[PDB]
Amino acid sequence: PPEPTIRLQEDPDPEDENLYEKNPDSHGYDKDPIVDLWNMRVVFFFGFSIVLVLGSTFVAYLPDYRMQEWARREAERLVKYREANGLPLMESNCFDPNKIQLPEDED
Amino acid sequence: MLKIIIPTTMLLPMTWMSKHNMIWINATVHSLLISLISLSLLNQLGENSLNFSLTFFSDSLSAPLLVLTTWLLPLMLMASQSHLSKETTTRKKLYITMLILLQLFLIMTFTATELILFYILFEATLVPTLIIITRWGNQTERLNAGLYFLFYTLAGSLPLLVALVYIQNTTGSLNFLIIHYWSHPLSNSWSNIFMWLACIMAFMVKMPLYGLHLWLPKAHVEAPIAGSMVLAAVLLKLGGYGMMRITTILNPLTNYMAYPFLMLSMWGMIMTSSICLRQTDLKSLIAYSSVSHMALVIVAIMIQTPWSFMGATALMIAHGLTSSMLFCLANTNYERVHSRTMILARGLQTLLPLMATWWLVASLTNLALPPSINLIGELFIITASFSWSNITIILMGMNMMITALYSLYMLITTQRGKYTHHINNIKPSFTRENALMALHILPLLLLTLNPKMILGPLY
Amino acid sequence: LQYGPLAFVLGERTTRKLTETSKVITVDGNICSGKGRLAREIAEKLGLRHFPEAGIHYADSTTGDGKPLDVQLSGNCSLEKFYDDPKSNDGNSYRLQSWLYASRLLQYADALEHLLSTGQGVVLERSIYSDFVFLEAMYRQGFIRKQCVEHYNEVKKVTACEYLPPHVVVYVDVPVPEIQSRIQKKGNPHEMKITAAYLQDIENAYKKTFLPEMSEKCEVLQYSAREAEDAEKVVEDIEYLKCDKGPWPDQDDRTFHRLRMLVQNKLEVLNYTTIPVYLPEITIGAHQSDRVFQKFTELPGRKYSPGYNEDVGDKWIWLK
Amino acid sequence: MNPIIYTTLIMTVMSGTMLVMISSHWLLIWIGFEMNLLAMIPVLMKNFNPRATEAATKYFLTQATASMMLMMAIIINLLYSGQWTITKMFNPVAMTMMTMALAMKLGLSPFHFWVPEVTQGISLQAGLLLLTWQKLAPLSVLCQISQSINPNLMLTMAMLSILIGGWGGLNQTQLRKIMAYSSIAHMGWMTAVLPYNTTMTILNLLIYITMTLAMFMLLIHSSATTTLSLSHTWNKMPVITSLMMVTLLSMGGLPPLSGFMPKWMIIQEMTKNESIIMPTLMAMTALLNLYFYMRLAYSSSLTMFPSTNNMKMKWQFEHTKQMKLLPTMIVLSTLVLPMTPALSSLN
Amino acid sequence: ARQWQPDVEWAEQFGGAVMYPTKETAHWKPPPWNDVDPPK
Amino acid sequence: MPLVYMNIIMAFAIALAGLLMYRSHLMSSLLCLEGMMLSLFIMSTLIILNTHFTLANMMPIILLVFAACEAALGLSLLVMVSNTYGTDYVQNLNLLQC
Amino acid sequence: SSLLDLIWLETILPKTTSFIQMKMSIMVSNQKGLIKLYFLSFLITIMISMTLFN
Amino acid sequence: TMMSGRPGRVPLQFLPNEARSLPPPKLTDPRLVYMGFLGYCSGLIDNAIRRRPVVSAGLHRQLLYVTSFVFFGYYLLKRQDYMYALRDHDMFAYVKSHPEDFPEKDKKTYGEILEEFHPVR
Ligand SMILES: CCCCCCCCCCCCCCCCCC(=O)OC[C@H](COP(=O)([O-])OCC(O)COP(=O)([O-])OC[C@@H](COC(=O)CCCCCCCCCCCCCCCCC)OC(=O)CCCCCCCCCCCCCCCCC)OC(=O)CCCCCCCCCCCCCCCCC
Ligand SMILES: CCCCCCCCCCCCCCCCC[C@@H](O)O[C@H](CO[C@H](O)CCCCCCCCCCCCCCC)COP(=O)(O)OCC[N+](C)(C)C
Ligand SMILES: CCCCCCCCCCCCCCCCC[C@@H](O)O[C@H](CO[C@H](O)CCCCCCCCCCCCCCC)COP(=O)(O)OCC[N+](C)(C)C
Ligand SMILES: CCCCCCCCCCCCCCCCC[C@@H](O)O[C@H](CO[C@H](O)CCCCCCCCCCCCCCC)COP(=O)(O)OCC[N+](C)(C)C
Ligand SMILES: Nc1ncnc2c1ncn2[C@@H]1O[C@H](COP(=O)(O)OP(=O)(O)O)[C@@H](O)[C@H]1O
Repeated sequence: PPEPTIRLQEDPDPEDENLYEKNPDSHGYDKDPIVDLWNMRVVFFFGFSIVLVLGSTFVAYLPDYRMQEWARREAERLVKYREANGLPLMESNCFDPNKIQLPEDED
Repeated sequence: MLKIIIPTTMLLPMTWMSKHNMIWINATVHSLLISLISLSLLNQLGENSLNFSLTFFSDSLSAPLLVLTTWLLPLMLMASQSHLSKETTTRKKLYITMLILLQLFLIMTFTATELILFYILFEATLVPTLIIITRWGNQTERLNAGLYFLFYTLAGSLPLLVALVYIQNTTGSLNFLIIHYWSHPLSNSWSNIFMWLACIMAFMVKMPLYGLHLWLPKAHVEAPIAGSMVLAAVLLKLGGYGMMRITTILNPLTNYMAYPFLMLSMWGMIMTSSICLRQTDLKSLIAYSSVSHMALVIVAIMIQTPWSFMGATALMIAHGLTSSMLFCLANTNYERVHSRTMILARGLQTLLPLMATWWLVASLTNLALPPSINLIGELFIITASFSWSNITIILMGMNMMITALYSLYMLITTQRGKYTHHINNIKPSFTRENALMALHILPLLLLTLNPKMILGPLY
Repeated sequence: LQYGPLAFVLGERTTRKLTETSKVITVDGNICSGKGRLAREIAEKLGLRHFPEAGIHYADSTTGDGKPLDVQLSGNCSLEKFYDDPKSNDGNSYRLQSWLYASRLLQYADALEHLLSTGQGVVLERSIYSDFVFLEAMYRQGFIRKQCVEHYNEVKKVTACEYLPPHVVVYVDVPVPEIQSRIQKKGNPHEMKITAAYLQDIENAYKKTFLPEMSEKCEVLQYSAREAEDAEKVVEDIEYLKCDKGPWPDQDDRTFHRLRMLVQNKLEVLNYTTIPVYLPEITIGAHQSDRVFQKFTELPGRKYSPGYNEDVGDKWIWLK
Repeated sequence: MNPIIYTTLIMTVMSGTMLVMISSHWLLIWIGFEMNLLAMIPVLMKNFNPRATEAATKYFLTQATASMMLMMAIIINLLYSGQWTITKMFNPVAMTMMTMALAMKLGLSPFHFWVPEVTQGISLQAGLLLLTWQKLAPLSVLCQISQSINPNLMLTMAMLSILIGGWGGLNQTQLRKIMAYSSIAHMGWMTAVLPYNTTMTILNLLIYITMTLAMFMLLIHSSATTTLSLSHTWNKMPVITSLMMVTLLSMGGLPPLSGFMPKWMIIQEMTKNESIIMPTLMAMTALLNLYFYMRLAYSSSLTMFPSTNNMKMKWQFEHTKQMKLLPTMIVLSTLVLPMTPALSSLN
Repeated sequence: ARQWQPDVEWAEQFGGAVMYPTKETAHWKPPPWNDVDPPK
Repeated sequence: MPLVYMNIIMAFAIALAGLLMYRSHLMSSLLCLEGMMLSLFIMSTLIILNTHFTLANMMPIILLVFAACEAALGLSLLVMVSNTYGTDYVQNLNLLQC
Repeated sequence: SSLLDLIWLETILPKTTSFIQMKMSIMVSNQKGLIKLYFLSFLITIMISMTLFN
Repeated sequence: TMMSGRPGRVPLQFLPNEARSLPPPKLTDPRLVYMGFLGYCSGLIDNAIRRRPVVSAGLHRQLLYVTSFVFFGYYLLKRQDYMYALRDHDMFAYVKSHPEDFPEKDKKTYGEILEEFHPVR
């Protein structure tokens, strides 16, 4: 058996590098300390300061385009009218029966 | 809608002309800005929709998914920064290009007024994910996973295409608006039964359904962290969005045809929750938990009531965020220990306390603790199911119990107990990882303040 | 107008350039013999072009700048290690032999291209033919395995079946003991460690397998140590004999056009030196391959095509 | 051979095809096929070796048999109607003989056996010419007489061709046999839409020719005829492997690539005729083609295979010959899906 | 620590005359590197 | 349709079948092709002469010419194949396999 | 986990498909390159086409 | 729609004279912009394959690719529009000349049509 027991010429598997060794205060972004610090700063400013706060405030104050207040005011005036006029509040038929032509069965 | 699509396209030239050491910073900044821009589609109407043009329209079902899709890209970049550090500049730029292409395809998929355009983009998303899994995955099984993830999908998607073109030959249009307004009942016929199956199975395989869920643990365990994040957060929700869109033309045949899928989902959620109890792999456990949650979403869509649809929307958003966070936590452990086995690295609360707090919050939100939006969706679906049949409460309660059990089991196994003695390479958690967890979790607890934003068009 | 079918169609024919002086010659001999001096004298006297023997960095001399590259980026082998530890565990011996054969093939293609393009003859040391003799010795001394020689034979067949052999084969016959005396008088510490068995195997596989095989398709001039000193008689012998037994008299314009398209395109010359047959001595892992290729690309004038490298000093890039 | 002779032979092949496509007389169409056959053989036998001679002999035998059957059909049709113009067949027996002859010329199943044999025997340039240019004439003749063809027989042969291509490509490690089986499957896709729309046949032919040209030129550039030989290409020219992978994705019909355009349209067309089952089987069978394309993509660019030491020498040299139309072919075979309605140009 | 890449035993799966070797096709030999056979 | 035409067509079918068995002798394959063209010539000539279609008296000649040219090419190919093996046996062409 | 997810759900859809396609490929591609058999098959399909579609 | 035999069709004419009655595509047509983009991608791939600086190797070559793609795309768009115009013209003429095959259906409102109601329960 003259074989070297080696299937091929391969690089050895390297050991994983620690970012805290060559740079304490490493922030875990990049091995260049300046790029690391500025990547931290941009992530924090555009993620927490801009999107997370201003976007939440923007969503909180979105105008009532779903028409909830409008619907409640319409219902309030409608109830006020129907209570006064003795009408039976909501009706069972959603559409006026006089504008529906039913088919005669005559069976 | 182009005010979102064009900046996403401009992300590519900006990425490729960036400096060798400026790709991550620029990509993250501009992705966050695009998310902020997309956040203004949440202003929806109680009327029809936001019909921008003949090609793209917005809905209160589409808008939360679009916002989540935009928000996911910066987090994916932050998560991918670490394990791609020793990589060449060209290949890092190619990875970022794959991520940007996937975002663009998803954004166009979710608006997509046409069913054929929706199908084309829905299948276009399949390519970048496949490349990401089979190229930047660590294990030898990634290739196999990719094969599964591909063919399963196409096995369901080719019949759909046929059905789609068939429909346009009879209806004359595949526009969602005309399809909805001109819908006519579907007769109880063999031809209509097979048309129903062709329309459903494509979205059913992607949820995934309990019977057809085998590709998912493979794909998630084999994919890199960003691939897992996008698979669990957005790609699983394409099936739910498609089913909600397409079930409008399948009535009243859904009443009869839904029974096998309802039984498969209600039993397979119990099955996968119990599977999570005996799992030696974190990623596999999180994948099976995702299968259970999507089984509940399938039940919601098949029941097809207003409360079902609201709960399905809420649960899809909540699960996307929670599962992405869980995968990120498991990946932070893996990048230290290189094992991905749950029993190996133990007692990490003593060594990494803030990350233990993140683990606790993620487990609590996966457990559906009120008033989280996870429980809002869960409870709405459960109430709709109870109205559908009062006996479903048994299976729902069992699922809740088993879910609490495996969530706290995963927390206790990894964080509590005694540290493993021979593991001495556990470094303090980085600012990048803590910020990643915070950017996952704060949006959930903010969304619980305004739930109507994620309750869909039937709110 | 780079040579191609259009040039052949318009005017370019290589038969008119031949003036009975082309007559490619290849000199041989043992490891430590005066074959190089005799070859240089032949080249000077006949007015031909001399090709110094191909080494580890012969390809480096014809590409980019002529400066040799690093050993890890060019060859990944060394003769000094072969001398020091001929039975090395990393397979340096057969890696060296295969890289040297590829260099010989490249140099033979270059010589054929020069002869077919200019008509001037060339003189060479050890060619792709008689390169195997070292291989044979390495097999008998136990330095390489039988799979190594089988892979060498496959590559040699599929590569050397495409070229015209030299008209004249010149051999300098020097016995082993006087070669060894020359070796010790040389002074090279690594050269000192050659055994007499290795040189004997080289010579024996040399005059017991290479002389008759070239006798049937080439014209061989055997010379001893004393009678190789005088190049005048060698030149006279070369001029007197006429070659009419090999493949050369049967060549014509279209065969020459085929061969001239062959000898250009060094990538298509070197095509079969990397056939996917996996010997541990020569196969390289994916990770090391990626790292070494990336290191090679980062060389000063190697990222782009020769005229498109700004760092070396190429200008007007945006208009080329 | 002499470059002038090679140019003359190529122009004779092209003139035979053009004579087939411009003539209205059956005898002139037969003469064009004969001229094309006659000038095709030396092109296949350009690189002289026993494999190429065997391939040329097989090709000549099959094509001469097809020509004899074509003349037989012409004579029967003349017997039952004194007509020489290419239009109607005028006889059920003459139409069957004609369809068989044209299927043998195209390589449709069950007459597919010669395609892998000849493609493996000949070089890459000869295979490029064989699999691209040699389909124009039989398909043009088929497009002219499509209203005569029995849809049952044509659809049977098309489905057989798709099935055979899919199953036969799964077992291949040689790239030329993979190309041959891909060609067989694409011929099956083309001929399944002739009874309904010849415009879709022509569109499929154009897309297939573009993809095949790009694929063959990439294979010639990275001069590999074997899967393992192609596995070494990344260590010299990774961009070529990336372009090859995207081209293979396009060839598999994956959207949003160009190769999705024909099948989609074809399926679409076949649904207008209340044909549902056959397009479904066609797509499910094309999944096999996609599978072996994915296997090649795994072997080529998505993973990095072991290399050899001598490859370093190849790092120092550049291609002497470059292909002018390769970038255009790659872009056209990859990114023309947005331009689909341009098919109304009746290409 | 290192992404897996194919080794020799993985690459040798794709070096046969055909995929999926069988008893009948076991004796089949891959074609010569140059498409030329010995004239015998 | 007379019986003579059917006899000629059946001769054509027999020649085609003979070309299809391939017992051996690619030489016999060329013979079968030549028998096929002979039947084609005969039947085309009969049809054209019967109907007094004066101009198509051209095409049998043409057909003849072209077919013979083909035969020449085929013969050449045969020789080269034999030049490799020393015989024209059909089973010798087994180097390339599907 | 083992009986259903790792075995039977795997056996039914993906494993059966792989086995069927593998056998079909091995059957179809395995031709010894003998044109005798090819042209015999050609004659059989010619007669079947004549006797089946008219 | 096989228009190959449509009467009064000049055999090898790319654009007939009557096609001049149609509005030409605008130079800023999105399809023309996409054809120019395809030419740009071809230039980039040409630079990449030849191992040249991809973005800034040959500006004349990339300009020529873009220009040729735009030229052919303009003429192709014209022919496409003309063919669709012919299809619509023929369809409308056929409907006009065959009134018995395309009848005017009676106008019915939903208040007088009975559709079956299927409760969701
Ligand atoms: C949805 C539609 C919208 C999006 C459109 C997307 C498509 C558009 C582009 C299409 C293709 C054109 C370019 C491709 C040529 C490739 C060149 C290259 O290699 O990159 C190097 C090159 C720089 O590197 P270098 O130093 O020159 O030389 C390095 C060597 O090239 C080689 O470097 P190396 O040797 O050091 O590294 C080797 C590497 C080299 O290999 C490669 O680079 C692969 C090249 C991509 C393949 C192209 C296929 C054909 C098109 C397919 C499109 C598919 C889309 C459909 C969805 C499916 C997704 C796959 O290969 C590998 O590492 C093997 C492993 C790769 C993993 C698996 C392969 C996946 C590739 C899929 C990529 C798909 C998107 C590519 C985007 C462009 C990438 C540059 O990158 C560039 O700079 C070119 C990017 C474009 C420049 C944009 C300039 C415009 C900016 C200013 C104007 C602003 C615009 C707005 C105006 C108004 C503002 C005021
Ligand atoms: C360390 C301990 C904390 C220290 C600090 C102490 C103080 C704690 C107090 C904060 C928590 C206590 C809860 C009290 C809530 C007060 C704010 C609340 O009332 O506002 C809500 C408003 O909150 C927002 O609606 C919800 C937040 C928006 C969420 C968007 C996420 C950010 C975008 C980032 C992308 C994420 C992608 C997710 C996919 C969907 C509801 O407002 P609403 O009653 O209605 O009407 C607003 C006023 N109107 C009437 C004029 C309209
Ligand atoms: C594997 C992992 C999960 C994958 C997804 C699984 C979900 C797919 C299940 C398909 C849904 C049911 C299919 C058809 C439902 C219709 C009801 C019918 O089947 O039942 C009776 C039908 O009777 C019999 O069932 C006839 C069909 C029997 C043949 C089917 C094979 C039975 C088992 C095969 C299961 C294999 C499924 C997977 C195939 C690959 C009803 O009696 P009848 O009143 O008369 O018919 C009314 C319907 N009409 C009016 C249209 C005619
Ligand atoms: C596959 C991608 C496209 C590649 C196409 C090649 C590109 C280079 C071609 C350069 C221009 C060629 C045009 C030739 C000039 C005049 C042609 C004219 O004389 O002929 C007309 C014919 O014009 C051509 O047929 C139209 C060619 C246009 C082809 C492009 C359509 C491809 C489909 C859309 C995919 C996107 C491709 C766009 C990017 C290139 C009239 O033909 P006619 O005698 O009356 O009928 C015979 C043909 N029939 C029987 C089918 C009806
Ligand atoms: N094919 C080969 N294998 C191993 N070593 C070789 C080979 N070719 C040349 N060499 C080495 O190159 C060196 C110089 O060659 P040599 O002819 O012996 O000296 P000189 O240049 O004086 O003629 C020698 O040490 C020789 O061994």
